[PDB]
Amino acid sequence: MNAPPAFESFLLFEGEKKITINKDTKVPNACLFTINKEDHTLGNIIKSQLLKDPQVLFAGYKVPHPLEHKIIIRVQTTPDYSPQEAFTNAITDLISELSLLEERFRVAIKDKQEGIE
Amino acid sequence: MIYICGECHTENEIKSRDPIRCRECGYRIMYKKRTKRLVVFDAR
Amino acid sequence: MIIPVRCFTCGKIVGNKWEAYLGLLQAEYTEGDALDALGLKRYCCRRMLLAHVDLIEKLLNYAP
Amino acid sequence: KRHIDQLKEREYNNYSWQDLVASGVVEYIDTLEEETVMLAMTPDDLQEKEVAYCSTYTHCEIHPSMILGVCASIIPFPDHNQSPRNTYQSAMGKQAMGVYITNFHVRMDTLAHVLYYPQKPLVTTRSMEYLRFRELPAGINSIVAIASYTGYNQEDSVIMNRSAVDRGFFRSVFYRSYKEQESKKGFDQEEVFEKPTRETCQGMRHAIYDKLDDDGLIAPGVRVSGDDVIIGKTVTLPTKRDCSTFLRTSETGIVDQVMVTLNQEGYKFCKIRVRSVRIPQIGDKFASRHGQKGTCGIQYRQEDMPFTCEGITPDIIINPHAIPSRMTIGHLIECLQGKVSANKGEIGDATPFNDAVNVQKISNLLSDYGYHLRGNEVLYNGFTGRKITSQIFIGPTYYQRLKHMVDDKIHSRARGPIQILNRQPMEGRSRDGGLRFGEMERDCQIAHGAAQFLRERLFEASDPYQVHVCNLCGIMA
Amino acid sequence: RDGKLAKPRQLHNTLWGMVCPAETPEGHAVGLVKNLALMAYISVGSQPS
Amino acid sequence: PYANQPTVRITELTDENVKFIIENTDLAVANSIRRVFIAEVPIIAIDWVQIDANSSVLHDEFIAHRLGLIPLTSDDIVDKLQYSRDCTCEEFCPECSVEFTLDVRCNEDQTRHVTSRDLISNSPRVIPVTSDDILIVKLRKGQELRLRAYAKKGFGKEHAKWNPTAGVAFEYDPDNALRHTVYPKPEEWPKSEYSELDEDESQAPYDPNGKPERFYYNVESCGSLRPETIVLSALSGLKKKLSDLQTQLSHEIQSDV
Amino acid sequence: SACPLRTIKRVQFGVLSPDELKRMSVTEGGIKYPETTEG
Amino acid sequence: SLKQRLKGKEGRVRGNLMGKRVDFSARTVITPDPNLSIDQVGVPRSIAANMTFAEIVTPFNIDRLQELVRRGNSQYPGAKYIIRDNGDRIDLRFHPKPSDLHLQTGYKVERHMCDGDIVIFNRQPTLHKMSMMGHRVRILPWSTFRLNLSVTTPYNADFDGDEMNLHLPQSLETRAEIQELAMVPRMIVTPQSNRPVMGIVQDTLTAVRKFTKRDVFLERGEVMNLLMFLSTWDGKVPQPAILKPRPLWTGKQIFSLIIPGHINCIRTHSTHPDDEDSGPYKHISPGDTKVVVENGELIMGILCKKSLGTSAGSLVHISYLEMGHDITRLFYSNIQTVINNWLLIEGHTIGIGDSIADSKTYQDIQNTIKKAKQDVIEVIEKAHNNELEPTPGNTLRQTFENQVNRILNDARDKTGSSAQKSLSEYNNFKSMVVSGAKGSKINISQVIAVVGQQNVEGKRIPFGFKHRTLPHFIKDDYGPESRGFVENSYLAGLTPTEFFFHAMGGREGLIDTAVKTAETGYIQRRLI
Amino acid sequence: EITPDLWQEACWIVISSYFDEKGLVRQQLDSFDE
Ligand SMILES: [Mg+2]
Ligand SMILES: [Zn+2]
Ligand SMILES: [Zn+2]
Ligand SMILES: [Zn+2]
Ligand SMILES: [Zn+2]
Repeated sequence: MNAPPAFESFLLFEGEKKITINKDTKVPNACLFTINKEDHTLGNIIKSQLLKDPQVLFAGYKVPHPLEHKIIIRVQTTPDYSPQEAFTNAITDLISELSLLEERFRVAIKDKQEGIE
Repeated sequence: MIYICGECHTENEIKSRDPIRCRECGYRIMYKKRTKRLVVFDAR
Repeated sequence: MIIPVRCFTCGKIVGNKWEAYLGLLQAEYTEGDALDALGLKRYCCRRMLLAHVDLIEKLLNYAP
Repeated sequence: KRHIDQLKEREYNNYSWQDLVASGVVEYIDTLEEETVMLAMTPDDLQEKEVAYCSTYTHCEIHPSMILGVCASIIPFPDHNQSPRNTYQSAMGKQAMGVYITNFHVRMDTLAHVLYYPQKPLVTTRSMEYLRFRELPAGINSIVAIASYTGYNQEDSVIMNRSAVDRGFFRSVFYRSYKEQESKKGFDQEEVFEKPTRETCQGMRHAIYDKLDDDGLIAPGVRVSGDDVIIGKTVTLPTKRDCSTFLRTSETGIVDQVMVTLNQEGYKFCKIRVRSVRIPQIGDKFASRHGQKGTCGIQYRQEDMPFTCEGITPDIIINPHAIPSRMTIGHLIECLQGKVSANKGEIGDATPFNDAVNVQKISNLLSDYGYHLRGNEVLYNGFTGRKITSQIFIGPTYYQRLKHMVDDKIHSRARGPIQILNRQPMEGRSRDGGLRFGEMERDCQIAHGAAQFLRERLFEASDPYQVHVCNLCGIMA
Repeated sequence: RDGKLAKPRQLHNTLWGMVCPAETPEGHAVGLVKNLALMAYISVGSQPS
Repeated sequence: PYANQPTVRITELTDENVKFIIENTDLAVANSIRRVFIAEVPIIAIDWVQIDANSSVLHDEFIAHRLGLIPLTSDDIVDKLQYSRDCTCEEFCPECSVEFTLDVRCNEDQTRHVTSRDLISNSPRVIPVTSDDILIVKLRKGQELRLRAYAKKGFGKEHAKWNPTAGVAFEYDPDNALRHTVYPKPEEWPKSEYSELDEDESQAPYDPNGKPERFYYNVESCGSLRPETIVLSALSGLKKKLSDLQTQLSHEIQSDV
Repeated sequence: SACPLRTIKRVQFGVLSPDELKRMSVTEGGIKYPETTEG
Repeated sequence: SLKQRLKGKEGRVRGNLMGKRVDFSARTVITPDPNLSIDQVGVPRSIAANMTFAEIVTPFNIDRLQELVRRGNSQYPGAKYIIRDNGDRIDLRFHPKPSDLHLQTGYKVERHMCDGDIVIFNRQPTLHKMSMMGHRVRILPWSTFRLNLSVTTPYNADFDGDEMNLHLPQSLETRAEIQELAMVPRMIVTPQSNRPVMGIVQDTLTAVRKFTKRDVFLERGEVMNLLMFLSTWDGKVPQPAILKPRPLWTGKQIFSLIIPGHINCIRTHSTHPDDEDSGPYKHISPGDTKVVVENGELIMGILCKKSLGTSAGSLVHISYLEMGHDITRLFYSNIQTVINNWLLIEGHTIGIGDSIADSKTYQDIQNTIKKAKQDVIEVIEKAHNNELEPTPGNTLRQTFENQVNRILNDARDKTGSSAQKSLSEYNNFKSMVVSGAKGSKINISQVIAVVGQQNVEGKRIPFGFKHRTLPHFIKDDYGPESRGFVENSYLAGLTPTEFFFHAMGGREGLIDTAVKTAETGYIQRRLI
Repeated sequence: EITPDLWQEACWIVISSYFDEKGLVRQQLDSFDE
């Protein structure tokens, strides 16, 4: 056995923690989040939302190695805003978008219980 | 233990230190019978 | 040796279409029309049946 | 024509090749006699009266495609490749896994490989119906894309779909047999199959002997791992000094079947076959039908491969840089011809010197099914969903799985067993010995100037020793 | 199997149709072992009586 | 600095595919839900086989593999089943499993097909998709087969036997109004199915201040879930991933002091 | 193990006389019997 | 006999004194990995859990080592021996209770090989000192050795079933000398020809050429995504080149962040028209040539093999001469990662649309071939009436052969030029030939226009039969098609008689390589 | 009675006849019987 089992790609171990914060010391108001056991499905959904905020200067993500399961996100905001603020405000805007789209979908499938035509 | 002939497939218990021949067929190639302890697989 | 149960690329279930495929080629159908009467429209799912060699029917000739 | 319409009826007419020679229409021509002859290569084109090359033709060829051997007549469009390429594949289709004989259940061969799901080509040469390549094929038609994706397929490598491997793609099995023969080498030294017990026998290791039965052999069905004993054979001492046979390391097989019988000189002997399944991983070697070998670089899931506008992800991705230097343009036509054969329902024809199948005749056939007339397609990126600015050339091709797998070539040594006379590192039954530190390696280190590393590798790593020497004289003490 | 003389290794004009021109191994045995073509037939012998 | 108001519009609806259109959203969101139809929708499938007597032509690990790829009806009772690694029971229990059973013996001289009509379960909610028949193996006079299997719950990142969908089409911008892709000769390319161009045009005129909208989907199904509950279970599954990550985050910047 | 360790600087060859051959040998008197073991 | 016991090779003087078999070594296949630094190597977990490294116990590392010795041979990062001061080598596999084992200053634990270690890595034949360099360990899941691509040029490797060995220094002195003498970033320039040995390679070169064209504009999201992959980025986003209609960055503007320090260089691109330095536009260059790197930023020019590969005066050579050996490493790694993550947006391929020409070019090729086959006939028929005059030092035959070669060689060139001047900017052959990644300008003409003229032993196809080449011709035929001139292209296919002559040429070209290896190896061994 | 343009089908009929009778290993089987 020199091949990892398939559940290592999404299942967290005992000592690990899913998210970790570190402050970048090269520029002010920068932060660097490190989500664990994750991939492009969640990494990309966040970055596109941060750019829609008019108070965010930088936003990006990378999977440092495709054979390990970990992503990294970097954010930088204006001096009157917090990276931890901009991050959590992004998530609550995705959830407010998905739950809305689910209602509009469940209506569309029962819009033709018998059929419109 | 129990052996299976190579031609007529008639099981016959061969005792330790005994010639290797079938019965009702007179044949000299024997296959050992499959075990009875169970092993489990994955569909993966 | 035996028809796979799933197309390798799509994932569509193929393993239940081998006897119906032989039955359509039996009467008069061309391979191009028999594959359309079964609902295989991507060229990755048609390769499955078009290029299959059935070796299981020749290993049933040896007495157990 | 009278000879043809009665030759297509050999089944119930008893008219065959022999009645064709005995009627004076064909003739065997030696090599010496072949210097006094004038050949035409094709009737309808070289035997027409005109301002002509010659006018005294004495013979004519049947088909100029019969100048190729057996392993070189399975290549589609071989008259489009560079010459050294056709030599490599003919020496490479001899080591591709497939099904090698129909009664592979009876034969207890050593080292037999068998593929799960073989398939016959979608682009065939007409001289493959006579060597039975559609009844015992070796390969699978895969959907190949020629693109640079993430850098893991550079310098002769391939990226392959991981969730196609999970549906049976290129899966195979691997058998292996072992012999043991009980023997009476002396009048007292005699061997016998029996289960060695710890207190009576003496020379055993501490390994487990519970899997063995009363006979001394393992019943089929158990899961024998590395370093297990399979055959218990004890020798009587002038008490009982046992031998045995152990596996190699890293097998993880399952005992298939056990046979017991009498060999030629009448000594009882047995044969044991071990079964093991091999799933493709990222060291294995894959090769096309045109001399493009290459290992596997990485495996992506289906949610990550690039897709087309209807959800067709490729199974294999190869580097575009492999084509322009070696000029295998026969590889670029069988994936264009193959895409027409899957959409129309026929099976293509790639006989070498056909002169009835251009590229303009294949391309015009493809634009009828609603595709671009050169194979290109618009692929979407799998990570971000964006379109790719270039259009990628994609289509089905026929790949083979070579015999060199990576489970068989990895080995390591770290303070292992050593010899007895010269005390140099030894491998023996260990399977993993050391790598030789040759003469040319002794010189790169001298040029480097590394004097410590050169000493360690030759003295401290291999047979260190100490002696005592006298001072006035120079002799050992 | 190691002689450097090329004339017993190169491809000769008279191999047309009787020995395969493309199939040969690399290494030290280049052109020393060869495979015969598809319709090539070797004679068996008879008596000149 | 806030979300959008996407609008859905269904075009077709059968028992094996759905065609719909999602307007007024971003490309990253329209793709992140294309990867969830494939990977992260849970489903039932066989994952534990034990063979008692196999005298057929295929070896034991061949049949144990052709069984896992058989699709089982996972319509309603996937939400009541725990993951076998979370459940507080032993290796197996009727709260996180479903037990199957096969036992076939060939006695007549004519060959016998061992279809999927032989998989006999105990729970009448999960059966193979039969309401033709997938072939498992053929037997000769004097051969037999009998085994026992359990069927767990998982999704498509474990193994490709747990994904519920065949090909999932997806595309946007049917005419290069954005020039995301660049044709060398735009005349040789067939016109898309969703295009609105004339019969004598190739591309729409370029507009620089554009943005991708109105994505087109087409989701087929293998037979386990209905094609409209593959979508509802995906959006309800992606929402529950972000909602759980927001917990871990606020738990971190709260324990910062 | 109680005596010091040191390098080598020069190797001198030469034939050795029967004198030291007899003086430093281990089986005094000499090996006489062509048979190695007896019981 | 005794003198027979110490024979030559495989005796006791030439087989076990200087060349022997060592321990602490492994061997397996190699596969690419673009995510590794040029000084790292990837090791599977089954090899790393087998080879060890003896670590002396000091009060600085007592706790970590006793923690490691708690878990032995079962967990991976463990240990498998304890060597105390007395020389007692106890085995952790058999000890009944591990907790009683208390490490003490002076003891010596036998650790498992972990990340960060140093190894020595060589390939099958070792020719120059670059065939054995010191890498650094990084442990990955599956079971092949993984290494970067720009290092495949020194080892002369390729990933089609190759194998390489590694040896693990056991002491600490040997570890220090391998570290300060033979690590791979210390061997970039070679003393053999005072030029670098590692340059940008097969796939990154083609993309670097396209990334630095005059018209490559990037949006905001893509620029951020690319900057995410720079390991030496200070944290500032440069001002775009176009600010108004909307902000767009350029390829050269992003590449200027990869270039280290403040270096200076002037090169040319491989398509620089030689008549450009003459007229005006010497410092304007309509074709965007004459690379100029001023104060560490790309001002103008396209990058290719003449400016990034392994030649004297390249960009990597200057960066090594000025900045040092520890910054060129980052240069290589950053180039590779950034360009790959842009290439998966731009894409690259090769098809048969890139191997075909328009209707006008085919007619021109047919015409020139017809006229050449005409001229050869006039030469032949004027040599049959004894109207040729030999030149000084030339037989009548050899003068004829020399002229027939000149007519035929010019057609291969003139047809070849026709195949090129009809190519397009979107062609994918021209894209690998121009950037210098793979191919040559004659393969284009051989694929599109004419294969050319075959020849064995450096001369035209000989008369293997008596006064013939094959039994399909008439005797003493000296025409072009009857003695090896293949006038088709690889796309139009060859006729049987041309297939055979092509096979002959290939066969001789295949034998020479088989001889060369043994010859050169033996002579080098003698000289050394 | 001449074969024109039906040559491609006809030549394969004659090649098939040779392989049906001689086979691929008649090389070995005929020198042994001798
Ligand atoms: Mg190689
Ligand atoms: Zn019997
Ligand atoms: Zn499919
Ligand atoms: Zn002395
Ligand atoms: Zn349970």
